[PDB]
Amino acid sequence: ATIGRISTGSKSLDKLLGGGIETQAITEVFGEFGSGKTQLAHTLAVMVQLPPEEGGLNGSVMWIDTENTFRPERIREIAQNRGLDPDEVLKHIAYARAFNSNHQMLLVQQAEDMIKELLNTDRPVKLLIVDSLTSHFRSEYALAERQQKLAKHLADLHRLANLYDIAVFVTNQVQANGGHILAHSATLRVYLRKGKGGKRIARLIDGEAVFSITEKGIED
Repeated sequence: ATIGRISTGSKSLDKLLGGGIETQAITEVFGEFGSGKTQLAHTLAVMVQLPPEEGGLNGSVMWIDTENTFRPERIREIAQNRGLDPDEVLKHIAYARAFNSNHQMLLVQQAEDMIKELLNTDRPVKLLIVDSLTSHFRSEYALAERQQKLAKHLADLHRLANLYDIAVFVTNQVQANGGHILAHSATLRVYLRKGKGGKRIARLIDGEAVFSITEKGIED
């Protein structure tokens, strides 16, 4: 399949990303608590449902939450302000909460079943969000076992991205008092941070985009 792109909702961030986040790729966004990673996730879950002319892929969404931070009311607001029917947008986001890291792994296997079911339809899965990817692994394991467990989990996610032409979008909290970037395992690493005046700044790791969090999700 060709490489699809999902607009982030910000023209600035889209330019930095070459058009948006890619299918057949894992995009890892990392940064401090409060930097806007989950807002980017919420916005992408709407944007992917737009037609390609507006930067979407007419796609369905699967969301794996580890911290109870998915907000249907926020999806509704973004959808309404992006010109979509919010009820339809929410109907096309399959939501699951991971109880622990082992359940998180099983949820990725279950995601494959729904990806297969929708593969030949007009609303195939095009976006799999894992927010937060690392939190359970950090709480449950010391570093050595944590690295081995993370490696298999990321291998599973890569495989889904390539085999089924999906964008995998993962968030990762890293700040002075804890957290660690997923090393070299993502396809693409994006560093997000707060700037003056409520702005958010993104940079590719291994120019900078600037955007705001608004009723449209994020935008320039």
